[PDB]
Amino acid sequence: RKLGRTSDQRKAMLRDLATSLIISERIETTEARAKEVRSVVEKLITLGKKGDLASRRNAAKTLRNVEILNEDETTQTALQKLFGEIAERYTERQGGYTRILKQGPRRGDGAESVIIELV
Amino acid sequence: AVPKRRTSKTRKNKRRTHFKISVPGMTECPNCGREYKLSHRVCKN
Amino acid sequence: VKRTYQPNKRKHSKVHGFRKRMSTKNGRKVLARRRRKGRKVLSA
Amino acid sequence: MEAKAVARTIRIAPRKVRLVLDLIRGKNAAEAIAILKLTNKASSPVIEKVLMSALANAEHNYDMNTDELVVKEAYANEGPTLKRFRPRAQGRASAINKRTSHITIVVSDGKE
RNA sequence: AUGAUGAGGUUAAUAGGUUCGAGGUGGAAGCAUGGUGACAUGUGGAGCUGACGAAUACUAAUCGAUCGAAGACUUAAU
RNA sequence: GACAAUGGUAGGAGAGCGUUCUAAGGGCGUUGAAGCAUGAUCGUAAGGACAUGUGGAGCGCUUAGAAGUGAGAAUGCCGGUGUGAGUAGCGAAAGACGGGUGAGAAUCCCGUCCACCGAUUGACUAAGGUUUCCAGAGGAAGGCUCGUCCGCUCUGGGUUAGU
RNA sequence: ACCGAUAGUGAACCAGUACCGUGAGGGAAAGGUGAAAAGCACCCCGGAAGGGGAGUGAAAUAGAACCUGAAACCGUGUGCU
RNA sequence: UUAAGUUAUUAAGGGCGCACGGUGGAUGCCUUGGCACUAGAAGCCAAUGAAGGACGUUACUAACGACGAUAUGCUUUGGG
Ligand SMILES: [Mg+2]
Ligand SMILES: [Mg+2]
Ligand SMILES: [Mg+2]
Ligand SMILES: [Mg+2]
Ligand SMILES: [Mg+2]
Ligand SMILES: [Mg+2]
Ligand SMILES: [Mg+2]
Ligand SMILES: [Mg+2]
Ligand SMILES: [Mg+2]
Ligand SMILES: [Mg+2]
Ligand SMILES: [Mg+2]
Ligand SMILES: [Mg+2]
Ligand SMILES: [Mg+2]
Ligand SMILES: [Mg+2]
Ligand SMILES: [Mg+2]
Ligand SMILES: [Mg+2]
Ligand SMILES: [Mg+2]
Ligand SMILES: [Mg+2]
Ligand SMILES: [Mg+2]
Ligand SMILES: [Mg+2]
Ligand SMILES: [Mg+2]
Ligand SMILES: [Mg+2]
Ligand SMILES: [Mg+2]
Ligand SMILES: [Mg+2]
Ligand SMILES: [Mn+2]
Ligand SMILES: [Mn+2]
Ligand SMILES: [Mn+2]
Ligand SMILES: [Mn+2]
Ligand SMILES: [Mn+2]
Ligand SMILES: [Mn+2]
Ligand SMILES: [Mn+2]
Ligand SMILES: [Mn+2]
Ligand SMILES: [Mn+2]
Ligand SMILES: [Mn+2]
Ligand SMILES: [Mn+2]
Ligand SMILES: [Mn+2]
Ligand SMILES: [Mn+2]
Ligand SMILES: [Mn+2]
Ligand SMILES: [Mn+2]
Ligand SMILES: [Mn+2]
Ligand SMILES: [Mn+2]
Ligand SMILES: [Mn+2]
Ligand SMILES: [Mn+2]
Ligand SMILES: [Mn+2]
Ligand SMILES: [Mn+2]
Ligand SMILES: [Mn+2]
Ligand SMILES: [Mn+2]
Ligand SMILES: [Mn+2]
Ligand SMILES: [Mn+2]
Ligand SMILES: [Mn+2]
Ligand SMILES: [Mn+2]
Ligand SMILES: [Mn+2]
Ligand SMILES: [Mn+2]
Ligand SMILES: [Mn+2]
Ligand SMILES: [Mn+2]
Ligand SMILES: [Mn+2]
Ligand SMILES: [Mn+2]
Ligand SMILES: [Mn+2]
Ligand SMILES: [Mn+2]
Ligand SMILES: [Mn+2]
Ligand SMILES: [Mn+2]
Ligand SMILES: [Mn+2]
Ligand SMILES: [Mn+2]
Ligand SMILES: [Mn+2]
Repeated sequence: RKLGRTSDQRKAMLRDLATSLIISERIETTEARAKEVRSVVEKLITLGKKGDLASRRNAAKTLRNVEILNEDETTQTALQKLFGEIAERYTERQGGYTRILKQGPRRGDGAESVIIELV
Repeated sequence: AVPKRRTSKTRKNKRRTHFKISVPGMTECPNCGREYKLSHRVCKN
Repeated sequence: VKRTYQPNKRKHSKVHGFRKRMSTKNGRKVLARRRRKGRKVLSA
Repeated sequence: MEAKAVARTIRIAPRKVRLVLDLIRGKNAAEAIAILKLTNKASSPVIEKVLMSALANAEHNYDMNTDELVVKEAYANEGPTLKRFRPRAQGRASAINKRTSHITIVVSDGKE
């Protein structure tokens, strides 16, 4: 429960950060945001791992629209990738489908950078 | 409120003894060369 | 707030012009003086 | 003899450069470069480039073995300073000093 | 506030996740039925649930570096 | 040789030091003048020499002459540099990631999502301003941070009326 | 027996100009490489800036923000503490 | 070793001295410009368009001068 901005803006940035990285398996961010986002993402992955329309309509409540370009032709949806792609990978896996990697400080403000990636 | 008397070179330096920066905790990359910050990533190799 | 000096080309040239100086004895005295100092601008 | 190099009028304030400089002073050239690369202050890359150039012409000029080299001495001196202002309340302006500094590094072997 | 104190650092439950639970809310969606409907009942103390409680190494506390004794002299007593 | 006197503000009296110039005499100087620096030197004081370093072309001494002739204080004037201090501040506001570029990206370009104004943060134009407009380069300084970017810099262009 | 760059003109420098005011008007700062540009070819670190060699020069510990280079002020080393 | 007593080393940092640097531009030396006078010339220019400017002129041209559309000059007499 860490913050940064205001309570709603925090929500927005969290849905944005969560939808991203589903979109692309890994992203670069502040260590603080990484530690916040990891929860929201593993949770979306359990909604995906349930499979029911209930938990789908439920994942929809947080996750952003996006578009996603599948390899070669055709277009998915971040939702569709949550349920129809990522969840397939993680069925046998218990909890914790996420890791934070410690990049160290960036130039502009010296904030500590980290990579956050899937398996 | 203002200082009522100027600080001497001596006072000002005594006030500065704790104003260093610590040398970063660091460690050698195993078989990669350039050293990195502790409990931090080994980079692209 | 409304500061003093709202520029106006016409009003600036009336009142403060070469011609406006010339129009009276004193304005000629002014141009005389500025010519004596040798202002690169003179009246403008 | 035991080689040196200098960078002049870098636009960082001398107080600031000196902080990074204290960590490096008296250290082996390799770990000096390490501490330099990891210390995340603004003067670190500048000081780094200076130490690099110093070891460089410590080899190409005086032909020392680079690995035995030590940071015999490092410091920064006040340079000329650019002077600017900063408008304030009630219409007063007030001074600002964009200070600059001469950084110096000198590497070494044994006495002769 | 920062430091500091304290709980831990794989011979590991320190946090996060996961599966449970307390407590909070009060009967989810989907379907079915009853209505012309607005709605109602059933499925079903349902669903959801931050900080609280357990269990579980699935994610992360990796590798590593720094500091830290060899014990002065005199006099009296074994 | 004895003997006497010698605290001192306003203030009176006296004798001197040093600075610039001038006159006359007499000298020093690239085998290194003035100046600057350092020193354990000398005289009762102001002050005077000597050695070493620096410096690179001028300068003392004696007698006299004349003065823009001596600084610590004027909330004195100008300039430099401190202290406060790595302190106050960085000027109303939602941003995130992916991909570029680059010596270097929180800050530049492209992209998706999100957000804010919408009798206006939109679209025109008068006043005023006078190349800030466009393109390609650039990054010292300006930009309250960064900068590969810019109302900044360089080079080259751009305003077409019988109604 | 006038000044010698805070002096002497406000102005030794493209001064009644930067700049300031609606205007009348007010009104600066800023001189010195060297005998000669001989103004550092070339190698090296750097994007550059800047620097170390190598050279020009009597000298660049005269290198352009360039004669001499005081003090305040800022630093690095240490003998006694 | 036990008891009683006595001393020291440590310098995070500071002080005095010294050495080597940086900033800054005093000081010395220098003078292109000033300052006060001396002797003599000279004491007016203008509608035949002045004083003072504006805009232009050069291979390249921003600025100062010079010059004007015959423009960074034209003819002419003399000097060189
Ligand atoms: Mg005048
Ligand atoms: Mg029905
Ligand atoms: Mg119940
Ligand atoms: Mg060790
Ligand atoms: Mg004793
Ligand atoms: Mg004398
Ligand atoms: Mg002598
Ligand atoms: Mg000599
Ligand atoms: Mg002396
Ligand atoms: Mg006399
Ligand atoms: Mg005074
Ligand atoms: Mg602080
Ligand atoms: Mg312009
Ligand atoms: Mg432009
Ligand atoms: Mg006289
Ligand atoms: Mg007025
Ligand atoms: Mg290179
Ligand atoms: Mg190169
Ligand atoms: Mg040389
Ligand atoms: Mg040289
Ligand atoms: Mg004892
Ligand atoms: Mg001890
Ligand atoms: Mg120390
Ligand atoms: Mg006459
Ligand atoms: Mn809201
Ligand atoms: Mn940067
Ligand atoms: Mn200190
Ligand atoms: Mn004037
Ligand atoms: Mn104002
Ligand atoms: Mn502890
Ligand atoms: Mn266990
Ligand atoms: Mn309950
Ligand atoms: Mn270890
Ligand atoms: Mn007396
Ligand atoms: Mn007496
Ligand atoms: Mn008297
Ligand atoms: Mn000689
Ligand atoms: Mn003299
Ligand atoms: Mn002499
Ligand atoms: Mn006087
Ligand atoms: Mn004074
Ligand atoms: Mn002052
Ligand atoms: Mn304070
Ligand atoms: Mn504070
Ligand atoms: Mn603050
Ligand atoms: Mn702002
Ligand atoms: Mn690239
Ligand atoms: Mn964008
Ligand atoms: Mn809105
Ligand atoms: Mn207009
Ligand atoms: Mn303007
Ligand atoms: Mn533009
Ligand atoms: Mn900037
Ligand atoms: Mn003057
Ligand atoms: Mn001078
Ligand atoms: Mn010359
Ligand atoms: Mn160069
Ligand atoms: Mn030579
Ligand atoms: Mn200077
Ligand atoms: Mn000099
Ligand atoms: Mn006369
Ligand atoms: Mn007439
Ligand atoms: Mn004329
Ligand atoms: Mn002829």
